[PDB]
Amino acid sequence: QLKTPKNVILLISDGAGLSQISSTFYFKSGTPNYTQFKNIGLIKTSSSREDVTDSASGATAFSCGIKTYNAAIGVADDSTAVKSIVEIAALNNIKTGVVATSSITDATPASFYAHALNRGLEEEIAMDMTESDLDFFAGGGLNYFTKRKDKKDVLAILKGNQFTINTTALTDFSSIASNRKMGFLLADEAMPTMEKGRGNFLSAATDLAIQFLSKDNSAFFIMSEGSQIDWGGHANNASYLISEINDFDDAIGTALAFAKKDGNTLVIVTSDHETGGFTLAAKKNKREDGSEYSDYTEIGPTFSTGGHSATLIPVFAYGPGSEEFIGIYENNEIFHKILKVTKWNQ
Amino acid sequence: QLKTPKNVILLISDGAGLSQISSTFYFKSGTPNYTQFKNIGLIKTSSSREDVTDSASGATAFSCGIKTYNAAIGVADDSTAVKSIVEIAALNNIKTGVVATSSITDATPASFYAHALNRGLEEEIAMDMTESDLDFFAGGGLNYFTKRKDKKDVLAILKGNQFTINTTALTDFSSIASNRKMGFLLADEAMPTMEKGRGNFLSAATDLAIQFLSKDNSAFFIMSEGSQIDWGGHANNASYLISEINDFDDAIGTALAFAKKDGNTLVIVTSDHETGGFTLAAKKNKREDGSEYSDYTEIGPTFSTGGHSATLIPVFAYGPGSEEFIGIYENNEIFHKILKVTKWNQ
Ligand SMILES: [Mg+2]
Ligand SMILES: [Mg+2]
Ligand SMILES: [Mg+2]
Ligand SMILES: [Mg+2]
Ligand SMILES: [Zn+2]
Ligand SMILES: [Zn+2]
Ligand SMILES: [Zn+2]
Ligand SMILES: [Zn+2]
Repeated sequence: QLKTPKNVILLISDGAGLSQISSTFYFKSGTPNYTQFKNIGLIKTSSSREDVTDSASGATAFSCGIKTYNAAIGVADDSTAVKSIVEIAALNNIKTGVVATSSITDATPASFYAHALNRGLEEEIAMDMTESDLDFFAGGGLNYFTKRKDKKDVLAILKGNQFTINTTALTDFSSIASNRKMGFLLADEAMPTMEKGRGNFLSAATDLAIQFLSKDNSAFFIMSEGSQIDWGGHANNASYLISEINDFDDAIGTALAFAKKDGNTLVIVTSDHETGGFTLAAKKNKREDGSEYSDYTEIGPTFSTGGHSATLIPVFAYGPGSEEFIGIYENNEIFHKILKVTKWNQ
Repeated sequence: QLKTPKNVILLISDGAGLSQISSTFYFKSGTPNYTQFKNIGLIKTSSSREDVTDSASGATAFSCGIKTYNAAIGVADDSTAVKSIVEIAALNNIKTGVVATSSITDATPASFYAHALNRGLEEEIAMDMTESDLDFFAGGGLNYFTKRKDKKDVLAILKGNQFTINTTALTDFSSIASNRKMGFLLADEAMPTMEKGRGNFLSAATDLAIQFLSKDNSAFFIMSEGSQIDWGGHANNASYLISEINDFDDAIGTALAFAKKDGNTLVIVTSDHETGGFTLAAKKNKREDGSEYSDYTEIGPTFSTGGHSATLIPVFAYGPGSEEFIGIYENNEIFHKILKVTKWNQ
């Protein structure tokens, strides 16, 4: 008989396997917020058609609770729309939010508010935002709203659906407190990398979402994504990968700090899949004649692929109901477990 | 307040990171015994001097509860001998056993019964067995006992210490039930690979250990090692690694079946470190005008290093006190957690 969380925060590190997570224990100043977690599980990430998942089916597993085909956005294997956790939350009087460091129309955020046959339909996904139940969002992707191939001004449609939109910068809570809904579109495409000075966007936007969505003692659901960990993996770029997941761990600390103060909030941290075969290998030293040998004293990150991989992925959970997330299970059970512990009407 | 296990079985898969574990979910017929576990933790594996651990310091962390230098066997970072869980168990009237698919003198088993300044001293390690409290062992390494630089016959010495020794084959339990202590040395060096027909030695020997040590209602501690998973990794040989870890998972099943019936047995499964950067990457195909592309429908295992890596490592625990093993901690705490739940004293 587990406790029942009022609020849920789901943080997704795109492309972070256990090796990526491990880098925070070696390449971050201070202890990782990961260490606050006790309840840990493992998910199997394959899609309905492919051993190696993409981000679209991976996120749809979490958001909708079904295995589906790579590239699907909130649709089942037969392409029909399926009810998402955000749509359920709305029907249970729960305020909802989505934060991302990619475009807001990218596969991960999109799976939580849109229904599209293919993740590539990003202008369609943007239009879907205007019909969604979301109360808050923050990310990049201004292009998909204001510079579209179909020349439509979707920004105007957003605002005509009760969204207050800021395209300049994240503000503080008091700035937005009296708005019905709030949207931040802070880049034309993806947000800047950490190495290009994105700073504490992910944490700040998550903290802002929490304050905005908990107005009037309301319960809330938030999904925040460390989107660019995946891109570091694809590029086989260690410093990129490392700086992005270090930022994600900061966001974890933000969520957990709120949850510990609040006492009624479940925080779930997981990834959609691993990418790059990132490995914390021994540093390579080079001698005069003999060239290369391994030095176990230090780490030199290596990669083995430019794409995703099918390893099981760690799930971390803190707060009321967090015990439900231990053991080993299919990725789509994340959805069913959130539904189970919150006791929301399906 | 968790429960107190009477018996402990510690199964060590040498060199198995979560990616290696994940292979059983794709390359083994039927569901992996890993799925029986609910309580899961993670360990950091660095040694006292090295970010990337070797098998000797990694295992000594488990057996003796301290961080020590790579190559150390049952000694602290300052080289002083430290009491092992086997020695502590003996003091508490617990029966003990060690099983491995490597030579029984290899770093992992050695760390549970010997104290040596360097893991390479395997003839010294074999002699250390004679002054040990071990009641049961099974593995390769006959050469270290009978073809030595000092030309001593160590089997004779063991027999004087109440050991019955078998160098022919694993036998039925009825063949050893009345022996005071039992040792099986079934190969000159390492046991054959699974690919070369080792068969169910690891599961069979663990079952034999259990039945033998639990004679007369004595409590027991057993360490059984899937030794050759690591060697598959070093060689970057996917079929080798996979077949060895599938065998290990069978041994997990053997242990769990016993523990579930017994009800007073804690089973802990973990690894000393990862090796080879093993990755369940997408299958690679070639065109013939810019060859390589990915097919996400299938897995093509890959590696990025010939050595170990420093990723955190999953810990699985089942039985009384299993909840003590969740969260994230240093590898050497495995020792302290075992002592905590068993209440085995010093
Ligand atoms: Mg993503
Ligand atoms: Mg770089
Ligand atoms: Mg070993
Ligand atoms: Mg092979
Ligand atoms: Zn992804
Ligand atoms: Zn990707
Ligand atoms: Zn090892
Ligand atoms: Zn090794």
